[PDB]
Amino acid sequence: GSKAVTRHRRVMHFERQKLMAVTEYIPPKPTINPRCLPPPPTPPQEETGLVRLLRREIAAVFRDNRMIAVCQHVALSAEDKLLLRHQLRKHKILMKIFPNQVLKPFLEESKYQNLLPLFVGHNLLLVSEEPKVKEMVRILKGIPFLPLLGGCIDDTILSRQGFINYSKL
Amino acid sequence: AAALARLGLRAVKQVRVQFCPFEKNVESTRTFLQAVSSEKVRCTNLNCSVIADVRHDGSEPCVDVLFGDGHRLIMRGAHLTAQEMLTAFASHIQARG
Amino acid sequence: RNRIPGRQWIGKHRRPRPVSAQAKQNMIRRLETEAENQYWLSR
Amino acid sequence: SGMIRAIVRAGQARPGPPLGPILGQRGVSINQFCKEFNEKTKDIKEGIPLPTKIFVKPDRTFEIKIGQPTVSYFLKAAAGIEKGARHTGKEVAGLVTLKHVYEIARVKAQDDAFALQDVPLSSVVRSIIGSARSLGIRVVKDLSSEELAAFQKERALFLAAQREADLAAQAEAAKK
Amino acid sequence: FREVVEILDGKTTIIEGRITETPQESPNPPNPTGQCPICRWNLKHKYNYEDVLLLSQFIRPHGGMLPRRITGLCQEEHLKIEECVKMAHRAGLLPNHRPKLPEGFVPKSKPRLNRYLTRWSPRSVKPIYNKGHRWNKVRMPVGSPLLKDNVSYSGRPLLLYH
Amino acid sequence: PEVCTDPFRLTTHAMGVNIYKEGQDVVLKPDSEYPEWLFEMNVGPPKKLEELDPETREYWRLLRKHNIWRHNRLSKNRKF
Amino acid sequence: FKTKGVLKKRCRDCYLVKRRGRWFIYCKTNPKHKQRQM
Amino acid sequence: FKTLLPVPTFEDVAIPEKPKLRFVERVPLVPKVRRERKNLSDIRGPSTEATEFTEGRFAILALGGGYLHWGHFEMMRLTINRSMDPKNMFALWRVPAPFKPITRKGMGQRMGGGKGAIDHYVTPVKAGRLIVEMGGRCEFKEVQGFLDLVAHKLPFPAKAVSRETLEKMRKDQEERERNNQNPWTFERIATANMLGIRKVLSPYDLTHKGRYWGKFYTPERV
Amino acid sequence: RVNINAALVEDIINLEEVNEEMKSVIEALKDNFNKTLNIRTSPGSLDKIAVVTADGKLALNQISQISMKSPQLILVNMASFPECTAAAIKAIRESGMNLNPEVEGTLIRVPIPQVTREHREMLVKLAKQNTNKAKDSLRKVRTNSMNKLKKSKDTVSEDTIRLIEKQISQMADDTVAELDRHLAVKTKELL
RNA sequence: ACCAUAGUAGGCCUAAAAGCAGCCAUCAAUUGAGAAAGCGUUAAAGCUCAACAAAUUCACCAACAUAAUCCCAAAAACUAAU
Ligand SMILES: [Mg+2]
Ligand SMILES: [Mg+2]
Ligand SMILES: [Mg+2]
Ligand SMILES: [Mg+2]
Ligand SMILES: [Mg+2]
Ligand SMILES: [Mg+2]
Ligand SMILES: [Mg+2]
Ligand SMILES: [Zn+2]
Ligand SMILES: [Zn+2]
Repeated sequence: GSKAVTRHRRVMHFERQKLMAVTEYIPPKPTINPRCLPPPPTPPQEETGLVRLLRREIAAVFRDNRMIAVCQHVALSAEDKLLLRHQLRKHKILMKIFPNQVLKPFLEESKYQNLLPLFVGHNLLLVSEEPKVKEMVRILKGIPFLPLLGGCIDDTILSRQGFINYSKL
Repeated sequence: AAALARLGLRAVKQVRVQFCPFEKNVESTRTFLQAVSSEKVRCTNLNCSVIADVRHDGSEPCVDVLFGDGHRLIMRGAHLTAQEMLTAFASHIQARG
Repeated sequence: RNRIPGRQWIGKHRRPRPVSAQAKQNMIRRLETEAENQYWLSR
Repeated sequence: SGMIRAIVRAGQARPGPPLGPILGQRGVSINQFCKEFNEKTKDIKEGIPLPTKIFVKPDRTFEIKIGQPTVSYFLKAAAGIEKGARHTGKEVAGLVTLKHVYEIARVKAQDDAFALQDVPLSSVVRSIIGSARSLGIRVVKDLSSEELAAFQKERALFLAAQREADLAAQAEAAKK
Repeated sequence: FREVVEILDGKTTIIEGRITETPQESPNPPNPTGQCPICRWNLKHKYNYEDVLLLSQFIRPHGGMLPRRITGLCQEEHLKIEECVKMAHRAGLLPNHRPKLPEGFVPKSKPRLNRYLTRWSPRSVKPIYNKGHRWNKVRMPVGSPLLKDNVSYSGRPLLLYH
Repeated sequence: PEVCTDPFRLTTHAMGVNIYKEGQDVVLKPDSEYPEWLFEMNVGPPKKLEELDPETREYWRLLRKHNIWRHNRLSKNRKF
Repeated sequence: FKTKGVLKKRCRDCYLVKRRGRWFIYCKTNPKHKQRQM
Repeated sequence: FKTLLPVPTFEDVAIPEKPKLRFVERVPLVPKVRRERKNLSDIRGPSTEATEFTEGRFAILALGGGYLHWGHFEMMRLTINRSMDPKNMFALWRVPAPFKPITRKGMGQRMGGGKGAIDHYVTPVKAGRLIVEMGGRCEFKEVQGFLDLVAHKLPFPAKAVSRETLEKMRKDQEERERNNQNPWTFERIATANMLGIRKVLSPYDLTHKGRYWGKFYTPERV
Repeated sequence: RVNINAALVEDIINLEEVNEEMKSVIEALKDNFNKTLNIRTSPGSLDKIAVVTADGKLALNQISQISMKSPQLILVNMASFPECTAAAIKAIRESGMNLNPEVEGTLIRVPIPQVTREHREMLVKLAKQNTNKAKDSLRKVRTNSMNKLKKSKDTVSEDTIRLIEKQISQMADDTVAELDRHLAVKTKELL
């Protein structure tokens, strides 16, 4: 004869075990699994202040400045990147980086949809007012493995050879 | 970048990647170019010369690596994965070098 | 090798004899019969 | 070999700690570095401590780049208080105006740190104001006429606070 | 399908990718509304280790598994099909999906024991020397538990441990 | 090693920024010379999350700083 | 090797692998981190 | 590229003085001179007191019954104090000090001769009762992380829950009870005395509904 | 180990008192025989020399500044408590061995001779004799407790008396085991 | 996978406290990085995290040895079972 409460789990009577087994919980099982079922309609995303600011900045960049060069961003050292920034600001041309997730839709909606293959990997936008490509070509020639992908000079989409020809012009 | 940095790239002379950015199959080529142009690879050895040739009508991305075993590894990468190109390049340079 | 301490169905450590599907079905049938009985004993 | 950051007083150049072990581990002769420092800082005699970067090459040769002096010492000299507040935010260490912050920013714009960046002087002013916030020195927008009375009251307040702190430190030392 | 070809010509290595033609899906699925391939072809709760024609559709030529992000199956069916492929490989099905080793096929070993519905690996299960008594018995697992939801025409539950 | 100031010099100019040999202290130029960006900026109370405009980059910078603070607080139980 | 009932990584380079029907925390940088699930 | 999400901010919550757990005596200041019978009903059955949050946001919820003594109290106090930041967190108890005496035979080991001698005191705890309640300017993740050790070291099974977690688990239990498929349930059968099951059941089973057996509570028994 | 509650009797024997007596004896023996025989020529560090100050005993390193002039020369200095110089000199002169110092003012030169006398065997024998005397004292205490029990053996059951005797015997065995362990540790330290 | 630059050694005590025995502030530069969430130095230095740029399968807890003469019916995952 054991007490009402024990430590050995107090193995129950056979009738009580049968009662527990019969009264065991049975979850509701739907006829068709809803995971792979035609999904519910789209819960549309809401535009945030960050993406709105990115769109506004990209629009301002594409409106104000003239030279918009697209280059392949190369993972270089911080000191070299800052030195390149200083050398570019000596000629007064700046650089920017924008995420592809917001850059691609704006580019395909705008008139610069021809630059989509240029923005697959790492990207860098060289922004210059009153373009002077000679100094940019000279400063890019100093680094061998940093290639100019293309860009637009006053609504004129050009490749690397086009940029070289324009600088020589 | 870490795999190339830890493999000892001191035994390479020239690496050139010739590609056309306006094509539809240059993602892997540009990924390989960025991986081989990482700062760790640059600081591993300064005697190597890295060249990025940009074309418009070439339409055939390729990578040529000349190293001091008198060896020229040419990879015409138009459909290969960037990771596959990286691992094949690493396996070849470690085996011969 | 494996011994059951004490008597088989008395001690603190009893036989782990489980419940069977036949017993479950029998209990369900008896429950249904008693539910019908208690329904007929309502009005 | 590497790079070492050293904050050294303008008029002080000693072949000892903490400058001793750092150069001794690198193997660079301390006397040559001291002579170079004296030659490069003998054109300055106000004793303003400055940070510098020593680039030790593998061949035991060193290069020196001297930047602008310390912002904390700049703020201390501008405010007239020898040491900053122990508990920032709870007590006031000093009082300056926008003129001192602008002057410090325009004289520090030539340092090796902010020379590479091309931001205007506004960012440097913001950095100086943040450093003053950390130091505990209060800045005011316009108190040119009241700065004399503000100084004459804050000097008395600060000397009273210093006396109280000295008494508390003496009591703590006696109790310990 | 993409194939990597390596050419050696005078200390020169050429690595090229070649694209070959691949078979496509049948035009008429019974349930076009289903997102999942098996769930739309109505093979859910139908396949087993015996059904080799379905398991062989997506497996590497060396017997390897295929990524779900490429296949498109739901997670449960992906796990079930992985289990079925492992069971078939251990049982001896898919004879042509083994790597070709010219050096290792000459030294023959002991004949392969016939097996099926094997759950664990043959080289990882130690023999049960005790085997347990009637009340406490170490039952021998047969088949994968992920296949307990298959249709049972007889209606008897599948004995996963015997 | 140097010496500080005390008289009207502190209010009338800065006597610790003069860096070279000659004691040529710079004078305090009139208020008209200093542009507006010196006076428009806040000094004492730092901007809070609710004070800033959500359509401004400073708000998102502060939000990133708060995210880093939250991550640091959560990662205080590192067993590695 | 240390036989344990519960395995946990003692550093970021420990990897868990199922071998011989058991679980093994293997570490290369620190060989003392070899753990075997019993 | 990933979006930026706002972080929770805690300013209304104020840290009270002495946020650390207070010390607890091994024995009450007034010892129980009279030896009392060890009633097991103080452990058996669900808890009716200290089952809800009063001022904190996180709690240690006990899923079973047992006895807590000075060793467990000291372990919990030391662990929480050493793993808790007093500047941003505060903690409080929810169970009283050990007051129920436990007697050991001692002199002579043969059965009989009278009651034994009082050895130590314990605090009876039922399933579903909070043990330690914490709050402050902290997130639940670290609190759960450093309270899981205390929950494991407690004799009865325990979890580090919050207000949201407790509400979610209660609603899940209610939903499971609501949508249970089989028409036969322990509560219904016990109430209806079907099959004469009252002969093998217990009078307290009518209230336990099969979810409680001795000191053990099964949350998935509906 | 049969241990009674030690609270159900409380009147015919005080196990708490017996344990207190045993622990006091153990501690006194330990401290005395250690500090007496821990000399081993060089008693660890000579910084622990008891010098009288304010009618109390403090170590040399406590009331002194002790340095090492030479590996065999201890240099004491009287700066912390420069008022017991004579007492410190006397204590150094007679500290276990013949450590005669030189009174060079505040400085004190202490040569370290000997460390070759091989008197450790005699010290071990003395420690064994002291341990035996302590065992005899413990046996006397146990006999006093047994005599108290016998005096109480009037109405109290001899079953309870036997239980208490077993408890006292267990405590005595534990204490003598502790004494033997201390003797072994001291023997190892000496040799 | 992907990388890590700036005021600055933020201010006090300590021989030293440079993100790291301790206390108080926790600002501000680059689109993009916390007076620093883990290792490490006597103090540094240095190695990792989260921040941008590159993608975006799923990813919260849950696994635990043993006795003595010799293991213990054999076996079976689908022909229709209230
Ligand atoms: Mg009974
Ligand atoms: Mg029997
Ligand atoms: Mg039994
Ligand atoms: Mg437990
Ligand atoms: Mg910034
Ligand atoms: Mg990171
Ligand atoms: Mg063992
Ligand atoms: Zn599916
Ligand atoms: Zn490890």
